[PDB]
Amino acid sequence: MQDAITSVINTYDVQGKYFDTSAFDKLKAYYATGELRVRAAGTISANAATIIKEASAKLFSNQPDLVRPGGNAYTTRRYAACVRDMDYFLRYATYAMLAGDTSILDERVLNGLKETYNSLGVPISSTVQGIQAMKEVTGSLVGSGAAKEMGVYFDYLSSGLS
Amino acid sequence: MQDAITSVINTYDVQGKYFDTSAFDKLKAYYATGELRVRAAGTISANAATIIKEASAKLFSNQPDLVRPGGNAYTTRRYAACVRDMDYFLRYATYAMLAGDTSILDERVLNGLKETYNSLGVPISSTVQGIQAMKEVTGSLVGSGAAKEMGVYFDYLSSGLS
Amino acid sequence: MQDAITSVINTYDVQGKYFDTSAFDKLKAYYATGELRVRAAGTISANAATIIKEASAKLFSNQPDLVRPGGNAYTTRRYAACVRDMDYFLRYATYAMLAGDTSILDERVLNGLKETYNSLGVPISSTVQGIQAMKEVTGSLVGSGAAKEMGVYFDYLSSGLS
Amino acid sequence: MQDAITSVINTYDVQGKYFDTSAFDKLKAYYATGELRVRAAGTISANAATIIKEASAKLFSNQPDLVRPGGNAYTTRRYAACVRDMDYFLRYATYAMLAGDTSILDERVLNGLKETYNSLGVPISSTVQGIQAMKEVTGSLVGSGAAKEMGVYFDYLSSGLS
Amino acid sequence: SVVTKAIVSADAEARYLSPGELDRIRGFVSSGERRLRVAQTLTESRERIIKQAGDQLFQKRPDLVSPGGNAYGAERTASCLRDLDYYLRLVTFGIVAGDVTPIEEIGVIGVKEMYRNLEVPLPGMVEAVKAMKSVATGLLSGDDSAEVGYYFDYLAGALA
Amino acid sequence: SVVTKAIVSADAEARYLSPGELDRIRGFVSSGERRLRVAQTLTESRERIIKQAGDQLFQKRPDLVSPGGNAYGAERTASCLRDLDYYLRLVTFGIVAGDVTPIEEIGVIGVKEMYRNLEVPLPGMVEAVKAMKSVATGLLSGDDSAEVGYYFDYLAGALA
Amino acid sequence: SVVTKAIVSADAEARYLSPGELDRIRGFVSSGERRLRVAQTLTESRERIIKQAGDQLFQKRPDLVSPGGNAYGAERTASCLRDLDYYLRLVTFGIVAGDVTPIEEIGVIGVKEMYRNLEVPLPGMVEAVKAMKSVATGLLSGDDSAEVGYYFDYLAGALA
Amino acid sequence: KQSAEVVVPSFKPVTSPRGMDMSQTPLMLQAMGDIAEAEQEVALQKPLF
Ligand SMILES: CCC1=C(C)/C(=C/C2=NC(=C\c3[nH]c(/C=C4\NC(=O)[C@H](C)[C@H]4CC)c(C)c3CCC(=O)O)/C(CCC(=O)O)=C2C)NC1=O
Ligand SMILES: CCC1=C(C)/C(=C/C2=NC(=C\c3[nH]c(/C=C4\NC(=O)[C@H](C)[C@H]4CC)c(C)c3CCC(=O)O)/C(CCC(=O)O)=C2C)NC1=O
Ligand SMILES: CCC1=C(C)/C(=C/C2=NC(=C\c3[nH]c(/C=C4\NC(=O)[C@H](C)[C@H]4CC)c(C)c3CCC(=O)O)/C(CCC(=O)O)=C2C)NC1=O
Ligand SMILES: CCC1=C(C)/C(=C/C2=NC(=C\c3[nH]c(/C=C4\NC(=O)[C@H](C)[C@H]4CC)c(C)c3CCC(=O)O)/C(CCC(=O)O)=C2C)NC1=O
Ligand SMILES: CCC1=C(C)/C(=C/C2=NC(=C\c3[nH]c(/C=C4\NC(=O)[C@H](C)[C@H]4CC)c(C)c3CCC(=O)O)/C(CCC(=O)O)=C2C)NC1=O
Ligand SMILES: CCC1=C(C)/C(=C/C2=NC(=C\c3[nH]c(/C=C4\NC(=O)[C@H](C)[C@H]4CC)c(C)c3CCC(=O)O)/C(CCC(=O)O)=C2C)NC1=O
Repeated sequence: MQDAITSVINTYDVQGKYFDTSAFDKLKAYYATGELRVRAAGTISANAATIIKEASAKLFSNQPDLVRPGGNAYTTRRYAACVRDMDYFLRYATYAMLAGDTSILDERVLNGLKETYNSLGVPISSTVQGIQAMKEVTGSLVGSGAAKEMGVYFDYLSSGLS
Repeated sequence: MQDAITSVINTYDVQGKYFDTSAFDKLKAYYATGELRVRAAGTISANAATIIKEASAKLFSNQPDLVRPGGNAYTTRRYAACVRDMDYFLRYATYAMLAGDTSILDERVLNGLKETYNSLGVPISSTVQGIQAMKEVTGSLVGSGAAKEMGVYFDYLSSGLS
Repeated sequence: MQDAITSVINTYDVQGKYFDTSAFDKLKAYYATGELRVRAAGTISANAATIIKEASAKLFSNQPDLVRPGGNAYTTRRYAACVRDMDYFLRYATYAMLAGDTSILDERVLNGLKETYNSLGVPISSTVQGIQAMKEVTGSLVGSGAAKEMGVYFDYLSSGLS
Repeated sequence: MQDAITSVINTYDVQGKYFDTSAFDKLKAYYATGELRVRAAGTISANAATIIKEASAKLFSNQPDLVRPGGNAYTTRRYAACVRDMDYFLRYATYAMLAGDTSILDERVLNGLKETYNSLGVPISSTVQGIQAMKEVTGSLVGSGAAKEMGVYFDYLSSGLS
Repeated sequence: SVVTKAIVSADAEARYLSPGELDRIRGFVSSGERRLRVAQTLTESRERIIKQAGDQLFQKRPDLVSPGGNAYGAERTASCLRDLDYYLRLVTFGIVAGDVTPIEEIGVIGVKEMYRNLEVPLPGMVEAVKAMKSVATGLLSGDDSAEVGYYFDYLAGALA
Repeated sequence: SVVTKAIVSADAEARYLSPGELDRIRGFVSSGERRLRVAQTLTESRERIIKQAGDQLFQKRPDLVSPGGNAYGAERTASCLRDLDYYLRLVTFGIVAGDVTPIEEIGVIGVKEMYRNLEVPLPGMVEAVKAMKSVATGLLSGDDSAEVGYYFDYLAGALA
Repeated sequence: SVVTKAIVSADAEARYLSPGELDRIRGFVSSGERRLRVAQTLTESRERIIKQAGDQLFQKRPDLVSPGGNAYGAERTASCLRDLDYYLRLVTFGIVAGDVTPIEEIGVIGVKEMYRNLEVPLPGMVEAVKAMKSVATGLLSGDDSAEVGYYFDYLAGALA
Repeated sequence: KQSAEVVVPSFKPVTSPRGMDMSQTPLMLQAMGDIAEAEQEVALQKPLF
């Protein structure tokens, strides 16, 4: 994976250049947002189970068909699989927020996810809606400061599926 | 996999419905045919080696070039693989007839079979004629009703390969 | 006409069956509501002139064009015939409520009524408004439990006219 | 492993004799107990969790030092290991009861358990007490004859660990 | 039923139901449970009633099942017994209805022509329904037996 | 299904079904009509079984509908009874299937994670299915009660 | 046997037996008695089976006992008939067990290597087993013949 | 590192096919024929009246 610091390092290494003023500016920006990212990650670690609870409850309230007979989330096995996917999404969005980079999202989540969901018949729109529900719950818990940052990675994941 | 009983169960589970008179009628039909199915399966199992004997003999009589040098069934190894594939088809057709459903065929035979054979230069049409040879041999042993029954699954394999 | 009891008798007679547990359930349901129906019928019969007065006042207030020169309720003869028709509807609705069934409505009121009104020049929308007004007037006097049942037959008349 | 039938087959094969009257009597005796054994196995399968629950409760009630600091069962990890061992003992004694022979206990339970516990420092006497506790708990749920049959295998396990 | 009779009477006169008519309807619905258990009791014991009534009918009237009798043979005897079963079903319908209207209009109007076309003796009907009365009022208590016997008497009079 | 299990076991060994498995299939196919009778009997008493089982569960575990419980309130109790109805339908499916497979892929795989996400107590689920066992086996003959209690015990052990 | 195979299958997934698996064991222990009678009948008539099978084999395959054949000689013919006795005992074991597992694990694994070391022709063994099946099925009734010939056919296929 | 694509994303379920209910199968048709005879017999064991 790649984070903001390693991204700057790679950019300047490809050019064979020592760090100039712009590079130090970007590094200062990441170091300045670091404590906010760490607080958000700690809060999400503390409340991940609650986040998945409330996000799944909201998604299944808006789309009751998903957990009723005939829905893709109707069985104990498929309900557990849905919750496991949402747990994936939350944990990896937390990783991407703590890194300040969406590379880990591409290289551990989105690669082949659309093909997997299309092979299984998993509805992409409802998965995107569940990611929005996670976005709302997580943004409410982390606070206004980190909500905007966390929504960036949730939106990245949603746009990757949709 | 899936059988007739499990097929009715899944149809009513997707609807979230307890069994109706139609479901009980279908279940009674399967229970009515169970004894004929068991007799056909037993007589096929007792005579499987003979069926393969004759089917391979007819296929290699009609298509000598398969077993002439340079043919796809020319080596002891490739000939053995050929008759092994025919025994595979017979065993899984017996499984499907005993189950009363063709889902095992799609799941455990046809899935990836066409491109398996295309990556190997196995003649798919010749395999289809081998399957009709097995059909003709099996029908004469199992009797008229069981012949019409086994023909459904043999034709299913033939159509999936074609 | 047929009541609830004779409706159950019909359903079981066409099938050549003695009464089942469901038949006894329906007969219990009708017997349980009997005193309510008798009380409501007594109340309606006591206040029939009053109910017709409020219903006609509301109808002619909302549609003064019926009683203006050239309306269908404009003459003493035609005003009297209008309030007479409202008497018809109230009395037959009381009959049907006592019977627990709408058969008497179909056979004695609605049969040919639409074409009769069309030939007479009687406005059917205004007649439905009068019937509805009579429904709200009656429901207040009979009480909620009786009003819910009586509105069934009033709405049956309104739908048959529409 | 070997069951009662296979045990008779081996004892007659190693001596190279055909089944005499005594062998057939032993096989009849095993077949007679089959329904009782199947009922007991089903009952234990239904109630295995509860048996482990209340047997572990009795064991740690009689020896509170096992689960207090300094005891061999003092941690969530070591308590989990203890209850896992008791569950495996119950399930394997149930297997042996179904089979009618203690070969599975030697091959899959006592095979290295004594000296594995010796290496781990597990107290053998407390393990024997736990096995006895499961013995009374299972007997209460399975009744007289099934309790005697289970007690045979429980005492075999107790001797093997001792 | 009682409600239908009262409503039809009130309709032929173009009036609301009288206080007495509402009183008879109140009494009818108040006694619905007892007559409902009466119908339940008669319905549970259909087979025994029909079998015993047929036995007494054929013992009282051997000529019906003798050669040349209308109910001679197994299948005609079964037709006899299922007519009796029809009438027991109508009697249960009348019991729940509170009047003999279901009996009157399912198995009375045109019964003479129907049984004349079938060469069925109407007297035989009469002792058949009397035997069914005896069997059916045997199983019921005194008040229930009298109430049911009124319907059976009405049927016997209609066939006569 | 029993046939599915036999075929799957035979396929794992890459062989045809032995005469033992064919005899097992003949036995199940011969018991099919009794299984269908039991399934119909349970299905017809759907509402009675669910209502009585809920009553016994809530009296045995009052804290479930007590404040602070997972089933507190009208709608959560309705969801509780809906879950019981699901599992009753699954039990009838298992009865006709002759084994607990459909019960397993519909209601047992992942039920732990599901009810954890729903903060539904698994023990309370176990007393619920035991109450269902009592109620449902009460309406069947002892022989049929045996096989039905077998599936209910599989469910209780799977949830526990 | 079937019980052992079921127990091993369940221990593979570390679970108690399913209700359907217990039903399978119930069917096995129900058929146990008829299997015992069949094996009793086979073990009583072992001498005549061996005599007839050996005679039929040697008449069909004279080269075995002819000079230059493997079975030529009194002691070698005794060894041949002793092998037939072994395989009959194994067939009885398989019949009581209900599966070919004892048959295989005493006399099928390594049988080709053993008979290769012994110069024993495999087609001769196949013909011996076939003649032995013919005699055994001749002595048994119609019902027993199918399952008894099943194990003999398995053994012949193992040798072939 | 030839490709980052997933070779086997998942296996497409065979739970439901489109068409071929197999209820028109002549064996199943004979089954519905024989259940009718069974029902008729059950009707005949009833009393004739
Ligand atoms: C290059 C490797 C290779 C081999 C060895 C091979 C053997 C082979 N022999 C065959 C037939 C045959 N093979 C034999 C030979 C037997 N007759 C006697 O019993 C002898 C013991 C024995 C030979 C010494 C016979 C008689 C047939 C005719 C079988 C029939 O038509 O039913 C066939 C069937 C196809 C055909 O007849 O053309 C094959 C594939 N195939 C190969 O690709
Ligand atoms: C051409 C035949 C014809 C006539 C005669 C006729 C009369 C008539 N007068 C009405 C109201 C009325 N009529 C009166 C008149 C009475 N008030 C006093 O008591 C007096 C004794 C008496 C007048 C001398 C009043 C006061 C109303 C209003 C009542 C109300 O709005 O509450 C209404 C009700 C509708 C409306 O408000 O216009 C009609 C239909 N309609 C007709 O189609
Ligand atoms: C250091 C790691 C460690 C832990 C944590 C531990 C816990 C532990 N708690 C126990 C009992 C218990 N523990 C509890 C506590 C529960 N009561 C309420 O429900 C709460 C939700 C919850 C506590 C917050 C209760 C009620 C019992 C008694 C259980 C019984 O007797 O049935 C026992 C059984 C022995 C005993 O009675 O003391 C253990 C081993 N043991 C360990 O070696
Ligand atoms: C399939 C048959 C089988 C069994 C049952 C078995 C038992 C077993 N118990 C173990 C540890 C243990 N076993 C126990 C249980 C003891 N402690 C309590 O005091 C009790 C008196 C008693 C049990 C009733 C404990 C506490 C440990 C952890 C010891 C340690 O790590 O220090 C281990 C070491 C590996 C591990 O912990 O995962 C094994 C293999 N092995 C087998 O192959
Ligand atoms: C076919 C397999 C299947 C099952 C079993 C299943 C259960 C299930 N129960 C749910 C809710 C619920 N389920 C229960 C029932 C529990 N509460 C009590 O404590 C009892 C111990 C226990 C029932 C006996 C309750 C109270 C809720 C409401 C939870 C909430 O509203 O948050 C939900 C959430 C979605 C919804 O309510 O529609 C599911 C998916 N779903 C499935 O697809
Ligand atoms: C229970 C499993 C088992 C088997 C099956 C078995 C077979 C067996 N047969 C043997 C000898 C023999 N077996 C035969 C039998 C053959 N002769 C004809 O060709 C026939 C086709 C065929 C018999 C039907 C003969 C002729 C010998 C003598 C070989 C010699 O001494 O050179 C021997 C050598 C030891 C001895 O002679 O005592 C063995 C081990 N041993 C076992 O422990």
